[PDB]
Amino acid sequence: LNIAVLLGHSHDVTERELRNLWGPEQATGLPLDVNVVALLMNRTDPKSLITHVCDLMSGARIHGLVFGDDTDQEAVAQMLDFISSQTFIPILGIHGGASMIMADKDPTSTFFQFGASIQQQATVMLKIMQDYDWHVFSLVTTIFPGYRDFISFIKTTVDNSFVGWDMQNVITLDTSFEDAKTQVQLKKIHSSVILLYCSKDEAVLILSEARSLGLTGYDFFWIVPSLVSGNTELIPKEFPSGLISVSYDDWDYSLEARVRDGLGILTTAASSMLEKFSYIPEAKASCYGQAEKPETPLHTLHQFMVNVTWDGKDLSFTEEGYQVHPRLVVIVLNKDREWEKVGKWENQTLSLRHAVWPRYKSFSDCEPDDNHLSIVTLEEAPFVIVEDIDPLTETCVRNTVPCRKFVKINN
Amino acid sequence: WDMQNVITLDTSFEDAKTQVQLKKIHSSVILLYCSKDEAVLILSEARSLG
Amino acid sequence: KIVNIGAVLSTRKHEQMFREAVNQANKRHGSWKIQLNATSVTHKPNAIQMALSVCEDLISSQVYAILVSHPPTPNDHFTPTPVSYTAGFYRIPVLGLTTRMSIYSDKSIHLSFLRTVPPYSHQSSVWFEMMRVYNWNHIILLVSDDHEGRAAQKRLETLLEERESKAEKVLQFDPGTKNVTALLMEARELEARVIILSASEDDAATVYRAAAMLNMTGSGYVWLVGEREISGNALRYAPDGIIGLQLINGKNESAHISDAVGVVAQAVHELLEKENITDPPRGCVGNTNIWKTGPLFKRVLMSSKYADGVTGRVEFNEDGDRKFANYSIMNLQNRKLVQVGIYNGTHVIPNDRKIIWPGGETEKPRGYQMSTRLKIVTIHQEPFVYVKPTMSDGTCKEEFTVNGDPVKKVICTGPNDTSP
Amino acid sequence: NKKEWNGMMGELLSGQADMIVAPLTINNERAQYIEFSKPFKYQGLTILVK
Ligand SMILES: *[C@@H]1O[C@H](CO)[C@@H](O)[C@H](O)[C@H]1NC(C)=O
Ligand SMILES: *[C@@H]1O[C@H](CO)[C@@H](O)[C@H](O)[C@H]1NC(C)=O
Ligand SMILES: *[C@@H]1O[C@H](CO)[C@@H](O)[C@H](O)[C@H]1NC(C)=O
Ligand SMILES: *[C@@H]1O[C@H](CO)[C@@H](O)[C@H](O)[C@H]1NC(C)=O
Ligand SMILES: *[C@@H]1O[C@H](CO)[C@@H](O)[C@H](O)[C@H]1NC(C)=O
Ligand SMILES: *[C@@H]1O[C@H](CO)[C@@H](O)[C@H](O)[C@H]1NC(C)=O
Ligand SMILES: *[C@@H]1O[C@H](CO)[C@@H](O)[C@H](O)[C@H]1NC(C)=O
Ligand SMILES: *[C@@H]1O[C@H](CO)[C@@H](O)[C@H](O)[C@H]1NC(C)=O
Ligand SMILES: *[C@@H]1O[C@H](CO)[C@@H](O)[C@H](O)[C@H]1NC(C)=O
Ligand SMILES: *[C@@H]1O[C@H](CO)[C@@H](O)[C@H](O)[C@H]1NC(C)=O
Ligand SMILES: *[C@@H]1O[C@H](CO)[C@@H](O)[C@H](O)[C@H]1NC(C)=O
Ligand SMILES: *[C@@H]1O[C@H](CO)[C@@H](O)[C@H](O)[C@H]1NC(C)=O
Ligand SMILES: *[C@@H]1O[C@H](CO)[C@@H](O)[C@H](O)[C@H]1NC(C)=O
Repeated sequence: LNIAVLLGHSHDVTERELRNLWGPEQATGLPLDVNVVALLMNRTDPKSLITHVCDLMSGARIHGLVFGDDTDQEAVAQMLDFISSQTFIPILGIHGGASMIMADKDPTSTFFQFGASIQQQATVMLKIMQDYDWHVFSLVTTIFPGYRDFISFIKTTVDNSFVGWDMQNVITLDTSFEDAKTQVQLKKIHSSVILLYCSKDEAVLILSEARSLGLTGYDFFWIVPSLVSGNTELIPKEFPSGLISVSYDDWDYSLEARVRDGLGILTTAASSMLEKFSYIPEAKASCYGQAEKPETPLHTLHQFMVNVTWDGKDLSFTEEGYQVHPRLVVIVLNKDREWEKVGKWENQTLSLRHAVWPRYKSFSDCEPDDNHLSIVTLEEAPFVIVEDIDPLTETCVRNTVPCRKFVKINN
Repeated sequence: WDMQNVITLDTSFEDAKTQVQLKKIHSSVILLYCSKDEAVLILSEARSLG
Repeated sequence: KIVNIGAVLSTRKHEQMFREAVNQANKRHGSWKIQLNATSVTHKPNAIQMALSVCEDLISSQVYAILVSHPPTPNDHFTPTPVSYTAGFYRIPVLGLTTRMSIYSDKSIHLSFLRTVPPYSHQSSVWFEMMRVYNWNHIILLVSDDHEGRAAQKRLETLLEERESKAEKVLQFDPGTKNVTALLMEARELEARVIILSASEDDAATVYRAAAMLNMTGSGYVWLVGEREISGNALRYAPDGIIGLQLINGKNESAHISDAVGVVAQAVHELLEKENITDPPRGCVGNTNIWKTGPLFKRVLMSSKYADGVTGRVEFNEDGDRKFANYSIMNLQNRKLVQVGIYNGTHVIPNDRKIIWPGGETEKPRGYQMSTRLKIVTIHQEPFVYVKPTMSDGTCKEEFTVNGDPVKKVICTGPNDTSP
Repeated sequence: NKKEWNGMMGELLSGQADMIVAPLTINNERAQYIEFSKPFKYQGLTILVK
């Protein structure tokens, strides 16, 4: 059917490549008409957003919207969640604030985002903590929203895990702190690994207090999501060099592959619904001139594209409106004060490039040295027995200690 | 005497590195050797550290 | 040196009342160079041109605070959500007036939205406190809608977490179904009789019409509902003796307008304390960036504290909701609503009125009937649990032991072989 | 990836049962979730051989 791809970008992705992208793709045409209309927009204010979306819905009954963004403001998607409730059009969010993840939607909304929920991201972070055997942790929580659901998901994850976690007291913060009560709350911490769910503005103040309170030793660790750690363009000096973050912002999976996957999902859902239902094009007439009780359609793609696979890519969507097997990237803040890809996440497996975990010791220029002792050994039958990892927990059992074996492929 | 190693101080403390030395104290009984001019700050810190 | 206020409001007479509240807001702050201008808009036949007229009028107006109220529509359309979305793009603060759904509990969905009416989940607060009236510890939660009932379940579990009591059974199911008799019969077979319900109008009418014929309105049963369950066809099918809650001035919008105007007045005259006062942009054609002191003025609204107004002490919580509203504990007596108590900021005050229960006596129902049918489970253990098939016809034979004592048997049930 | 309890605890925690009257081997894991009584039988472990 008619599909619009509007991409407000600052990085110059030309529109003719976006038009001719369908050419080398599957041009076999299981629908009788698969047409695309590519557009650009340099002002993403919501008046013009609703104006162009109503123009495209009046533009020969476009049954699918593909929207990306270059700016780093999520509230654009906050408008888009309304637009699915009125235009009744399946809308996919590609880049920027469209790619930024909001929490909860309406059941009469066909709006979806290319990303991952905060619970899937917390599952990835706890999978990191499982794979490095870090069990004693804390939980620093500000009043940035979604925090009670974050605490509840961590508690239900610990209660449904064979790991044997050691959760300390969940640190609560009132407001922008006067360093009086939050002083005592941070001094309640004496563990190693600290989870942090806060805002990008407050993260600098909290980590600056933690560096002032000495909570940034290389014995300690800090794991944050990407909802607080912003883009790569802004890295302040106050962040501890070694900060583990989890983000969906792949750079190999750039905008061309994103819009290719979006068109693939839309055409796959439309083609598979065409083999199930006959009269697939059902669109709203216009945004103008109507009373209440809008003419709702009967057979939509919201109840149908639960399963979708584009050439092996598990691009399926959940019933809540998120990706089933999303793409996540674990990064750190290395010694060059930048962000380097440490490990990509597959359908379930946490692929780790650096199974060796280095120190990332350069937090300050004045720290004590030589506490991790690099110790080598050798297998002997009554002295050192080395076995594989456990299948039940993916964790060495409590008397066994972790090690690594350098296993080569061939010569 | 099951004695932990001697926690020492350097100055009117920054509450950066001496705080970690106070976090080494997982014991109960503490012998404190200081003057009156510093004990208020020390006990305020230990009250803040729990 | 002017403050514009956008009123998304229903009637022209209440628009004139809003303008009179703006005129009365200019009294106690002197003849200072700041002024208060008001621009009002009305209904639109959908949610699209609501967003259209609201976005152009509030961009051309450059308002600070936004007051939205549209209850009186005969359809089920209720949402003032596109106004909140348009303002929360630019982080412009909205004082919601008469919306009460718990979807505003998330500030990620509504970045600059605050309201002085509490959502329905705070009714669960009374649903804890009334348990403190009656020492009850086994309740049955019944929730139809999943749009907001997850938040009510969250609030109820939060209130039960402090005592570390457990809700015996919660129920989430289809909004708008007819087969709730299965839900009520599965909820029948517990020792608890205290029933807690929060749903829409038709769902409440459906479960009332079911539970009336299912004999679950008589002696021992306790029916505790909210405000949406005592109106309409639910009130038409309402079983008597039901205990409900009512918002004082819940539909009275006119005094709430003046209270919100006083809130906006003290918020603006507190905003002039700190420096770097920012202006609303021309976001129609040309401006896309957010307003600067959005979270700053929102944190100013977090520090709100009041002792003046018709509602009096109004204060926002960490979720931006209403603190400490007085409620009316109502009872239905012979299809007539009877006030049987009030609710303080944190306390329940029964009045001198008579409380009539749906069953028999007017005493408080200690409705924990202990199950005399204790369902015993076991497994086929060879020395302990001898399991034999039927002797003659579903029966057993009274055999003797070797020492002159009859073998005590019992009619158990169970499978025969493995499941594959 | 959710924990579950099968068996007689499955039929008990679902509300289908009320009381397990069985040779219940008391251990710490079942004590963390439900409550017990004082045991009617004291009994260890052994090996059956031919
Ligand atoms: C791109 O930006 C310019 C401003 O220099 C604007 O005039 C133009 O309309 C924009 N393009 C589109 C398609 O809106
Ligand atoms: C995958 O999608 C197809 C339709 O495209 C559907 O028939 C099938 O049930 C789905 N699931 C599996 C496991 O194939
Ligand atoms: C999903 O992950 C498992 C790893 O346990 C892998 O064997 C399987 O091939 C993956 N699925 C697909 C479709 O690649
Ligand atoms: C080379 O790789 C193959 C993989 O099939 C393996 O069977 C073989 O043992 C390897 N050779 C050596 C010398 O390790
Ligand atoms: C080749 O690999 C084998 C075992 O994988 C071993 O003999 C040695 O590591 C290599 N030999 C040579 C000659 O490179
Ligand atoms: C005050 O608001 C009214 C709304 O109708 C508008 O017409 C008028 O121009 C405004 N005046 C000022 C000074 O902003
Ligand atoms: C639906 O309700 C009817 C009437 O109470 C009942 O007979 C029927 O068994 C119910 N449906 C199910 C699946 O239990
Ligand atoms: C309900 O009560 C009536 C009379 O009291 C009785 O005839 C009927 O069988 C009862 N039904 C159930 C399900 O208990
Ligand atoms: C709303 O407020 C008063 C006092 O609560 C109430 O008695 C009356 O019904 C309403 N008054 C007006 C002017 O709407
Ligand atoms: C106001 O802005 C100035 C910069 O022009 C800044 O120096 C000052 O701290 C600000 N005052 C506040 C934020 O209270
Ligand atoms: C609630 O009512 C009590 C007495 O009826 C009164 O003292 C209190 O001020 C009221 N509070 C509000 C918020 O109306
Ligand atoms: C009602 O609330 C007020 C203010 O919160 C206070 O007097 C007290 O908590 C209550 N009054 C009673 C219980 O008499
Ligand atoms: C149970 O199974 C046995 C053998 O498998 C069979 O003889 C018997 O008829 C079955 N039914 C009963 C005991 O009701």
